[PDB]
Amino acid sequence: YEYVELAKASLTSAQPQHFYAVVIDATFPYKTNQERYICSLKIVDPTLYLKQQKGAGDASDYATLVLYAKRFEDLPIIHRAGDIIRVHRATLRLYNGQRQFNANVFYSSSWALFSTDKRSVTQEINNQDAVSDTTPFSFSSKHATIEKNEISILQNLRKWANQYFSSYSVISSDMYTALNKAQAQKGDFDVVAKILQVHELDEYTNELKLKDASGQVFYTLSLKLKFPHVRTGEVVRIRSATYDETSTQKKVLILSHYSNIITFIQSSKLAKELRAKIQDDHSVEVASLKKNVSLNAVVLTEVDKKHAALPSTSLQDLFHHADSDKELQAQDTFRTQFYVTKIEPSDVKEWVKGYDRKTKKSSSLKGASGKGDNIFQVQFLVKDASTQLNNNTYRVLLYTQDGLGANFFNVKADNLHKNADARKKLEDSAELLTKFNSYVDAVVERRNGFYLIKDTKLIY
Amino acid sequence: QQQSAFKQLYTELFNNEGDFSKVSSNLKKPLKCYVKESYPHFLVTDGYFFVAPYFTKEAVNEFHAKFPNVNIVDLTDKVIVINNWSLELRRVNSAEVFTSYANLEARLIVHSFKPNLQERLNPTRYPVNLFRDDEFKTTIQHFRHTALQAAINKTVKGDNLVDISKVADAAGKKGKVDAGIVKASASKGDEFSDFSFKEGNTATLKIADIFVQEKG
DNA sequence: GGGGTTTTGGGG
DNA sequence: GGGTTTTGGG
DNA sequence: GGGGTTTTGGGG
Ligand SMILES: [Cl-]
Ligand code: NA
Ligand code: NA
Ligand code: NA
Repeated sequence: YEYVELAKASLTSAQPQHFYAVVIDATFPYKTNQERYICSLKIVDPTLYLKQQKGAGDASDYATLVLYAKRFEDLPIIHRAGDIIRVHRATLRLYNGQRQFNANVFYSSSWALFSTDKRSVTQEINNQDAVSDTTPFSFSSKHATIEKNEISILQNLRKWANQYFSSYSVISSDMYTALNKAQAQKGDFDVVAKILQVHELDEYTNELKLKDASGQVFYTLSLKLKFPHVRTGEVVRIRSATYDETSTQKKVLILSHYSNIITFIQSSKLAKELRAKIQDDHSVEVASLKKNVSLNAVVLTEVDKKHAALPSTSLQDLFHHADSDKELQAQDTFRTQFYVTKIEPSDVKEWVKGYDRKTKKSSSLKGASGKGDNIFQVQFLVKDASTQLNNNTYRVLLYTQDGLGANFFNVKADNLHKNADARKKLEDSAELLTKFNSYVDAVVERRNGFYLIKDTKLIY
Repeated sequence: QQQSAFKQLYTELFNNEGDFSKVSSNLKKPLKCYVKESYPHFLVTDGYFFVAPYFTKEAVNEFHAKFPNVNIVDLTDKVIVINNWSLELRRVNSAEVFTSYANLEARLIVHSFKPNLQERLNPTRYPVNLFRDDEFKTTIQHFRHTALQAAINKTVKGDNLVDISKVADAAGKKGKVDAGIVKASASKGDEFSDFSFKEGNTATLKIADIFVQEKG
């Protein structure tokens, strides 16, 4: 096997050529008819990656790889830009000015993906370690062989990628559209924004809250199975999106089965800049809190920074498996998202009770401050996506007698029967928490079969 | 202003507890829509979303009368006009019916439709399942939320707060998490079904019976 | 022609 | 190939 | 045997 560089490959030979390259863009493997799936990607290498830089403004130059197959599972799922792909038996030809490598996987061609970073997207998600720095994390056919003389090509190109992605944008400005201009586009376009929020709409759908360099905020539905790598605070490139003219309550982007959401490798200059540049936005939320019914989801709380890197557990696992699941028994602390259907006690004035640390009993303060230490004794009746269809409501308490979640309301416990300022603030929070589309991202601690909120503060 | 006829119609129906009467009568005008598919699934588009119209035994017949040579299961790519239609709510199993969401389906019952043969409609965006639309999905969720919130406030009473002594000083205390589960309503099974909208129901033909009835 | 598979030399 | 299936992730 | 493919009948 001989490996040719993208710019040195023959155009007149029409003979099968092989090469290594870095993937900077790619559609998702899609079906075109009753027998063919396709995946087109933009590849680069040390001899083909930049355009005539004088009047090019540092625009990226690339080649196009079109892989044809008869089965979905025979095409590469590109989740992240920057990784490497090895192709065998590709036919090159000029397609409208650019070098187009074509490979009929459904015949004799084959591909292989190599993680530029330590772990591949998948391995990162599963917390798995790579078998080695020479093992493909995915490849066509039943077998893949990495000859000893290749280790150099792979290692070198891997290095080139980092230097490359760190020195240039890779995804230049001519490769995507500004969100504040998305409505001006005639058809589909590409986006490069930060994922401000990942809202679990339902059992199989995530709703991404995007915001790019233009400051515009758009929403789009992203399946959990197809895009399990979406992460808050991360920057992604959306290949092929359309402005939804039929969405009046909120700016929405429509994706197609061939559309793809791609992240970037660690060394990405663009990703780094946009991560720090594009800051969180709550304008949509703040504004939606003025309307009776908001079709926009609002995450009312925020967990302490120390928990920011903690996987969330659904109410389903929390209440129906926490006592039978081997892995859910070793932990007593969990992070979860849900919406409040009801708050008890009904009377907001009874939210703060008097607590006698002795008899362990609490009582109403409707009659002076002697009852004891003032604490929050609130019981939330929640529900979430995982339990959306069942006839249940789950109990989540905010009992601050021991300090846990004592600041959830940003209001220190006090006799709400006498302190009008405190009672009023809580009554307002009560309306928000029970309002449709309002959610709570909170950390909880399992204490004697119950889940008490802790390290969670309202941000509205 | 909503540009999609289907979205506006189905939304107003849901927002009005599935009462086809409370929904604006200004939208009860004839509906001219393209036919994306016709078998195994008959789907029409209002230029933005596609919906599956449920034909009554009357409709499919009247159709055949003024149009004997016309096969309904072959109208694909051809546009049709509906002069007599009514939207009604129906509880279904979204795990099987892809034209629904959260086990709730807003059906378009067609009483009579005419085939505008060869008429060439205007090219529009690629049609999508209205039941996969972000805003419309949320709309339905709002619908269920209201029904769920009212149901719980009617079933849950007496501020039966978890006794604090159970969570306070609970070092030697162990409990089963399923002790926090609470039944929303009187609903029979494990599925919440305490809705207030009067679930309509009208005998409708299965797209299959209209197939054999034209090409056994 | 050459895989992959088994047809083990020959269809279209 | 900067594209549209049914599996109604595709 | 049958794809894809062009070898268009014959290798291994
Ligand atoms: Cl416990
Ligand atoms: Na052979
Ligand atoms: Na053989
Ligand atoms: Na052959």
